[PDB]
Amino acid sequence: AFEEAEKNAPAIIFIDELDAIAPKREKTHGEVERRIVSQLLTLMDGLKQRAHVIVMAATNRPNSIDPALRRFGRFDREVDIGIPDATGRLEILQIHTKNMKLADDVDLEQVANETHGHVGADLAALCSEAALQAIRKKMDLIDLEDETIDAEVMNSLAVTMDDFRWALSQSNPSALRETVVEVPQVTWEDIGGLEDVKRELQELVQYPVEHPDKFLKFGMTPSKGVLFYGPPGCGKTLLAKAIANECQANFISIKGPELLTMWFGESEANVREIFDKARQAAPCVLFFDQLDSIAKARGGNIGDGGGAADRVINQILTEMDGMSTKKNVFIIGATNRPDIIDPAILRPGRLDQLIYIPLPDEKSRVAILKANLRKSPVAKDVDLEFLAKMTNGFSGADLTEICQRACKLAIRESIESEIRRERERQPVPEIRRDHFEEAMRFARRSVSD
Amino acid sequence: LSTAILKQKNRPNRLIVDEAINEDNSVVSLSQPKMDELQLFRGDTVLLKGKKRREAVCIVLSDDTCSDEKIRMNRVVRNNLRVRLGDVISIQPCPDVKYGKRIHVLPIDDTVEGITGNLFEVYLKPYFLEAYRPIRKGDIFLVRGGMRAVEFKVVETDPSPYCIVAPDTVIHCEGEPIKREDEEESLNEVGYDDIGGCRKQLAQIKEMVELPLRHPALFKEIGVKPPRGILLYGPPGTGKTLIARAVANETGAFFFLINGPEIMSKLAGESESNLRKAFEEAEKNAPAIIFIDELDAIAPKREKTHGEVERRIVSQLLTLMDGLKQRAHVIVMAATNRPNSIDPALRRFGRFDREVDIGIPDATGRLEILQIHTKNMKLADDVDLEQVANETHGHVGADLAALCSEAALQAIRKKMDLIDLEDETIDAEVMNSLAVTMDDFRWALSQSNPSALRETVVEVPQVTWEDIGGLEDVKRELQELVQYPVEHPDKFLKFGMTPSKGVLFYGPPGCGKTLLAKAIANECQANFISIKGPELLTMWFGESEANVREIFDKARQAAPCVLFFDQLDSIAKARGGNIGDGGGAADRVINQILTEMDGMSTKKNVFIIGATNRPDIIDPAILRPGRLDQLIYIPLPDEKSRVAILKANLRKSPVAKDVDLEFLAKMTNGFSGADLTEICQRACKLAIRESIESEIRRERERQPVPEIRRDHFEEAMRFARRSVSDNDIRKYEMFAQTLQQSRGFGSFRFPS
Amino acid sequence: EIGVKPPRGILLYGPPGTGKTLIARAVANETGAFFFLINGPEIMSKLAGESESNLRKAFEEAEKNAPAIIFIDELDAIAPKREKTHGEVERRIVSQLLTLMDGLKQRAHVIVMAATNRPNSIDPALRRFGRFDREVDIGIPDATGRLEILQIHTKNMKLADDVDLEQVANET
Amino acid sequence: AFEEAEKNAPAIIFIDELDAIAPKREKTHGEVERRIVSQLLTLMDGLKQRAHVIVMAA
Ligand SMILES: Nc1ncnc2c1ncn2[C@@H]1O[C@H](COP(=O)(O)OP(=O)(O)OP(=O)(O)O)[C@@H](O)[C@H]1O
Ligand SMILES: Nc1ncnc2c1ncn2[C@@H]1O[C@H](COP(=O)(O)OP(=O)(O)OP(=O)(O)O)[C@@H](O)[C@H]1O
Ligand SMILES: Nc1ncnc2c1ncn2[C@@H]1O[C@H](COP(=O)(O)OP(=O)(O)OP(=O)(O)O)[C@@H](O)[C@H]1O
Ligand SMILES: Nc1ncnc2c1ncn2[C@@H]1O[C@H](COP(=O)(O)OP(=O)(O)O)[C@@H](O)[C@H]1O
Ligand SMILES: [Mg+2]
Ligand SMILES: [Mg+2]
Ligand SMILES: [Mg+2]
Repeated sequence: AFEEAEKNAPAIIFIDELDAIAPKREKTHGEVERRIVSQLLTLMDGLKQRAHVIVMAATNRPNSIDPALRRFGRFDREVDIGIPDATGRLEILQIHTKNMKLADDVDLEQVANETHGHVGADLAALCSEAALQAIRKKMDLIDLEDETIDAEVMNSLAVTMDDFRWALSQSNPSALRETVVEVPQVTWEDIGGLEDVKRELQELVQYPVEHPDKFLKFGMTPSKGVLFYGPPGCGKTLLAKAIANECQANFISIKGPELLTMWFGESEANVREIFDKARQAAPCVLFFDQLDSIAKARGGNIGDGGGAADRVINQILTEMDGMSTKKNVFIIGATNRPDIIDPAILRPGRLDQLIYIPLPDEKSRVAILKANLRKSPVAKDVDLEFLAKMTNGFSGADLTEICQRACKLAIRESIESEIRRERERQPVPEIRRDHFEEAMRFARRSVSD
Repeated sequence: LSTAILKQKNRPNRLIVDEAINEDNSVVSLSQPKMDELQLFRGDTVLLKGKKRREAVCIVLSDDTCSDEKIRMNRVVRNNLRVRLGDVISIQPCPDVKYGKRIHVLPIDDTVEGITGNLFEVYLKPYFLEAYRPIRKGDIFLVRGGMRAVEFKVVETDPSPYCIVAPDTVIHCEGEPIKREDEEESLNEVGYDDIGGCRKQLAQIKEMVELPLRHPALFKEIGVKPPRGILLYGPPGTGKTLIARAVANETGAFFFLINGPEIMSKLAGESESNLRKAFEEAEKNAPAIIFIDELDAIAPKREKTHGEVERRIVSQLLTLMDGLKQRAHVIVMAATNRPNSIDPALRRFGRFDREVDIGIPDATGRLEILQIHTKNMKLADDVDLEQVANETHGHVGADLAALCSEAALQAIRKKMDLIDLEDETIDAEVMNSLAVTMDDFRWALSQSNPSALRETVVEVPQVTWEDIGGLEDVKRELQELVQYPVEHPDKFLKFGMTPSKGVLFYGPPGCGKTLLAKAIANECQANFISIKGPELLTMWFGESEANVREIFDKARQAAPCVLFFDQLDSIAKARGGNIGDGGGAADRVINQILTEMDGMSTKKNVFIIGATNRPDIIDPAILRPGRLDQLIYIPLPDEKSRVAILKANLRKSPVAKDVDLEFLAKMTNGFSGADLTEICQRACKLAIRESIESEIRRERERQPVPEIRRDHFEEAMRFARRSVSDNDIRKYEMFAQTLQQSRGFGSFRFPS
Repeated sequence: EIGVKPPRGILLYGPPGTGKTLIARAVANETGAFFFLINGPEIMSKLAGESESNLRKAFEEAEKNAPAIIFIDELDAIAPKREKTHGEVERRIVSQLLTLMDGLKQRAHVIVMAATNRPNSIDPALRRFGRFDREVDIGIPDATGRLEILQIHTKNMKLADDVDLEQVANET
Repeated sequence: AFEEAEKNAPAIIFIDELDAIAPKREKTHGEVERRIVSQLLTLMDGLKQRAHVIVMAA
């Protein structure tokens, strides 16, 4: 290959998937692979003397390459093809939409702004999905078992902004296909109370991404971490669900102990990969449910899993300190017992913002009851204000249990009624006071003094 | 719009298959108005489209009895088109058909036997004399005559593929007879109609696979290229390979099948060479479809792979699917159980740009699967497939196929007595009487169990609701806990509230917490997983939380599923209480459960039930509503419950009528359920000892006790003891006292 | 006539010495079909792709001589769970077994048998319908079963009239 | 080893440190050890073929 390049000069050699034939020689068990790496080093050394030959290489694992291949004279120049910003996304969309016939309705600027973590392959997939949605819209007129398509259908075929909106709804970056989870649809209106907490959350995410330069002008850096601590059932996870749906950023949700692995070095690699995954999709929200599982006080016991429990938290601190400035990764940790959280996790520069989600007061409990019953048919005589004052120490989940218990009693009454109606052959339009009254007697308080 | 590609269309060509009273193999019958709408003259040559890319040519006939929207066609043409009664076919006139110069035909081997005379002269010559019968390549037809009827298959047509068998055409039956097994296998091919419960997934796959091939001008007009990579993932047995076979059988494109491990080779660079050769052969025959079954076998993460050969294979696949030289009209499909094990670079636009989740079907989906699997099966009139679909809850298509096979085998077992295995042949009357009844399906349901659940299966001792005495409110709540969300999901949507799926049992030992769990495993119509406390814990740094993650994922696939944690206080204790718990492994298990019961994921019909002797040590987060929101206290039985417990234990036992169970409950005050059972078991032992002594005495003279009497119960009562002390009761009552005192307000009443 | 395809996968599980291998040998002897015996560790090799090639060779030998019966003894060692196994070769062996037993090309006339002591150690995808649909539990015999086992093992031995095998069966 | 012993029949197969070579499959986590144990079980089952060789272990 190198000789053919030298014979026809000037020449370009493109080695695609370089890491396939350029692993680290120390890590390589095979003899042929090591001989190939050494041959590549020799070929590059002779290439420096060779006339007008350029070697280009592409790889998505630059760290896997042998370090000697990245010295001076061998691949000395490295170009980072990163994730595009809004204007780059607009350019990619314009490139991929030039051959596609679009209606005047479509606005590529909105689509460019709404795809936060896309790399360009994701944008091409979005365009293809929008065109396929248009074809689906015409699939009512034209069916698959047809000999030909009418020319009127061909002329009427076009891609509108609605198809692009559908594609955006289905759109997700390919980086985050491993981390995607099915999150319930939770609007900010589903959360009752916590009005000040909602305002703090929206400003802590929107301001750093929307207006970076003002922080530079005022000589201050935005906080990159928020800790949710409070009694169980008061809405720490529910706030994360609302952010995942309503906040205009990518979301990565992490179950606490899912990162840890029995194999040596795998637990720290998973932490390193998950932070790198969020950085590729910035602005991204990295959420740790039950943070005390991974972020626990070091030195709790000698009999650790080979010390791996203490290494993972060290890797987390290393990852948080590495990321800063233009990278926009908000790390949100929800902890149920914040006292067992390791203090280094809460120090300035790492999750320094601490938000307390308390037991709802009387006014909040009215909002919680209204939010749970917003979609539910309830009798007007039911006084939710009265329930709030009698449910003195009830949490958000305690109040939701009351509503669910009242629903079940209403369901129970209707079922015995439909059984009775079938019997006389051979009701319960809404939840009433008595259903709430009987449900209130089973009600308990879960958070104690 | 998602399933629009599936939706059928009513057209002048589109009519329904119906039987032919007298039409023979080479003609079809149509109503006169339908022919007039199509403007076809009687006797004209027509081309009939069939499923799995099959075609047949016939002579159209006008009959009054034929339905306007139907074709009267016999069994032969139906077997030619691989259709059945009630199926939709399209009819199109054959343009520029010409008489065949020469036609080559090969009869079936099972038919040619027993016929000493020449096949051609006896059958083909009169069948094709002055008839001008049209034939197509690969068609099979029946000619009556001789000792045995002989079926002929037209291997070759000249001119291909439409030709008319005129008397001048030379017909020769020389050659290898066609195997019966080959014809049977060709008839029993998987199509898109053999997949049920995956309607949206089938629509997607058809959009990527069939739509670009059928109407390439559409994508050319709209100026985009369709997706070229499909990844099918799901739990085992959901039908990914079945969809692959259906796509292979029903596509006009060239299909290349790659199995995962078969790529590997001992020689260096030969596995990459195999991948390159497969892709090059696919490109040579474009348009083409490549299926890589078990993709996770040869496509792991390169960052996590130790072997160099595996990483080089993944890199070769990456280059072939999206490299400097782009694919030319090649579709690449793959099926995997674990999509997350696939290399991330393989999951993006240009390489498997669409991921299709073949998930667990719902009740209607599994009803569709049962209808698919029972079409060839002979069923009685009492068989109700809707009921069977309702009983199966976490079953996938493989499980339903297993259920149907078990039902048929049970029918064969019922007819085992009449037949003899040593006998060479079975009686014809037994063959005719053979039919699967609803009883066989009920027995198969009894033996049925979802395949995902075969590790987590335990032998329950078959406890009925009537085996438990007292606890009437708890029985009613537990029955409504599972029945309401699964049998009445419409009621919950009407009130717009999520069902409660958590129950905790706590109380003194021996009062019925495990007995209630046994009853649920038998009586409730849902899947059941029984977990001992410390069985999930493992020495390794990750398995302890991984086992918790796996068991909840297993319950989500089998929903509605009841997840019973016996001795919950072992698994879920207070976090941070004790140091030296395997380096915090015990606390991490608790944190894992917290996310599984309530976290950043949608809720399924998984009902977590826990029984604990010590609820004071259980983590408060575990008891939070949304995780075991209903705490049910199971106390020591009162006097009314104690007669019920005594009656339940002695229900199947012969007891003298003079024994007064009312007095036994009056005397015992602090006895638990296990204490009352111990009194009855002691009475049996004394009765057994008495009977043994009677027969031993009866034997000595050579060289009784028909029922348990009062003197047995009186002697058994002097050894009786009260297992739960008054000190222990106060601890359980205190927990109940605190919960009741927590709410306050006494009895809640609305004003006015 | 009943219109179903008979099951073609059998898994025998039980404590060691229960008689799984003996039952396999008896089935081999008295069935009158091609019998191919596979032992778990024997298929496996160090060279890449050799274990899978051995599996294909065995299954295609059975396919050539259809109807055929394949017995895989000690299935637990050959096929551990792929999620819990770190090595690539074991995972590819399990995947090859899955593909051979149930794939896009079905096997019509071949029945596959397997024996293991720990059924839960098997990869779950093997235990579904179509690969190992029925799991037969060879368990510890009762008094009459061990009586007839004693009669089987005592048919060649010279026994005096003093010997009573029912008592011996009751003692064990 | 078993093949050479059977060729040199009659012979005695002696396996020093049997415990290291063949531990409990459930107890051991390493795949290779249970692999060796299963192979050893198969070899012993096949040994009783009138090969006149007796296997012994320390
Ligand atoms: N302010 C609120 N408004 C509406 N619903 C609420 C509110 N607070 C709690 N809930 C409801 O109660 C439950 C709270 O569960 P959530 O996951 O939010 O708890 P958490 O505060 O994160 O606690 P945990 O430590 O137990 O995980 C949910 O069912 C939620 O719908
Ligand atoms: N949706 C379905 N409709 C009809 N039959 C189905 C369906 N799903 C599964 N089956 C049947 O159950 C079996 C499924 O086997 P198949 O090879 O398709 O499974 P799979 O999902 O590819 O499994 P694995 O992940 O182990 O490879 C076949 O017998 C098939 O006929
Ligand atoms: N309500 C009851 N009706 C009938 N039998 C009962 C009842 N409660 C307990 N028993 C008897 O108690 C014995 C087993 O009790 P069970 O296993 O249900 O106790 P448990 O509450 O789970 O206690 P433990 O804390 O000891 O596990 C059986 O003999 C059963 O018949
Ligand atoms: N059910 C049985 N009936 C008669 N003999 C048996 C039975 N089970 C085991 N054996 C005896 O055990 C020996 C074979 O055991 P084997 O089946 O190889 O054990 P495993 O099932 O662990 O492979 C034979 O010599 C046979 O005599
Ligand atoms: Mg939470
Ligand atoms: Mg498959
Ligand atoms: Mg118990």
